[PDB]
Amino acid sequence: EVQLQESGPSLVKPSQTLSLTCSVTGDTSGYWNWIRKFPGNKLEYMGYISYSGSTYYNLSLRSRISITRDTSKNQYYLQLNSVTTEDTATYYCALITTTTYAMDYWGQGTSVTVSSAKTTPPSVYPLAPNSMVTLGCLVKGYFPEPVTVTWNSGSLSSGVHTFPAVLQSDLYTLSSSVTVPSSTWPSETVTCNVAHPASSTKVDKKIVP
Amino acid sequence: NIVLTQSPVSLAVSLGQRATISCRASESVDGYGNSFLHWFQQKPGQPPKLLIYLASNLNSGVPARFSGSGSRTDFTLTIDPVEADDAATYYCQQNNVDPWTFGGGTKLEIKRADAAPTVSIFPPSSEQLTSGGASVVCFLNNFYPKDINVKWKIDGSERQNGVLNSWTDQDSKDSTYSMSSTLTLTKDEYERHNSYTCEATHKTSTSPIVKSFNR
Amino acid sequence: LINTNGSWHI
Repeated sequence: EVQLQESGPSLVKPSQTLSLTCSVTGDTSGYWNWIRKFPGNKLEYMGYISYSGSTYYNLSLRSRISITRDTSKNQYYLQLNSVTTEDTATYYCALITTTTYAMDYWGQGTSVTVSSAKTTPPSVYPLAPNSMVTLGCLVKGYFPEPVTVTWNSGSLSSGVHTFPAVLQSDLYTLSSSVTVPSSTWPSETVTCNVAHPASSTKVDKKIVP
Repeated sequence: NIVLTQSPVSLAVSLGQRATISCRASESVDGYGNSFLHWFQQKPGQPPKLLIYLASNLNSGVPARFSGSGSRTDFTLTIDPVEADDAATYYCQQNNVDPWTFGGGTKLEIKRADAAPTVSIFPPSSEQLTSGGASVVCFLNNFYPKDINVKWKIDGSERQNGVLNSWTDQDSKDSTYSMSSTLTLTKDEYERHNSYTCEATHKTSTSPIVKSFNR
Repeated sequence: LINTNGSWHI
């Protein structure tokens, strides 16, 4: 149970340096990697820094890339210069051990958008309406991706559909549905939560009838 | 450079069948009596999870239902038997030849008993209106197969001047899909009409599922 | 095994 976790800004401007960090918890042993997934889903291998300080970079990036570590903050770092829009992706850190010679353990990944538009927090709207009642939250007008949607701060998790977002007007909208017992709503309250990392904004909206 | 070719891009299997996935390197990925060919499963919102490492060793923590083989240039993954849990994309990945690369992935769909969608339709909130703005949402939940159709009647006449749609990937537990048609206009262009409808033209019934309201 | 420039060797 080594755990890895990426952090860094989720928005970068064209021609600047994107910097990301991967914190490792649960253990100079192996190969520490960066990988990304493009918005159209293809994965590309970025590079490592081994236990020895040695690096290996994909030659398609070798001119703009730098991976370093600080073995006493238990952290390692990606730096990618002169970014364009083609550098938009979810970034992952993952480890390779000689037990498997494979990318064994992976971070949750973090989303980075190269773009010159401004960070826009979202507007969140209640979607008020049998044996089952379906409610909703519309999340309109934010940039960049991502948004995370939960219900009753996580506690209510089944019967949820959170829809892939969509871009119009230079801005994203996404909806989310939840289906509960007819009998205990509106009797027992339902609240969508909405976190927008890039503006660092959390909205809980109550769904009143 | 080395390319990994995965086939098919997508593939549908019944609950209990055998799935079989192909990865071909344009040149060998072998060294020192090993194959540096690896397989991963990826669900959305999740990172890749390791399944098979070094061609045919099943990763610790992973159900013996998963297995793979191949050598040199020609590699395959097999899931047997299939569970609903396995609705996902699958990647191969080579780490012994510069540049390291992944296959372009294969998506697995699970086959199931047909299901009618559960439709609900939704007024522009009295918040979206207060700030000036007006969206109509239609949820088309939990249906199979993946093919569906949604038309928007504005007083009995079709609308395409602001429709925004979105499908989910297959549910890992019930193997249904869900969808989401949204309709955006101002506080006014919305108060200029009264009759709003979304038309669920799916397989499971010979006639549409209409859902409606009036402003 | 150890990896230099993306190949595993002894």
